Amino acid sequence: ATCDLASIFNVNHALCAAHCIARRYRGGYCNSKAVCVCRN
Repeated sequence: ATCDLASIFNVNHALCAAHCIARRYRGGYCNSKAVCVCRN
């Protein structure tokens, strides 16, 4: 749910989630491939 380390851009979950969360969604989580999976 938090992320997956990613690298020097682990924050790639909070920024993307902003759009989703705003629409009353959960937001987004980094999958195994260290990529934000924002639920929108």
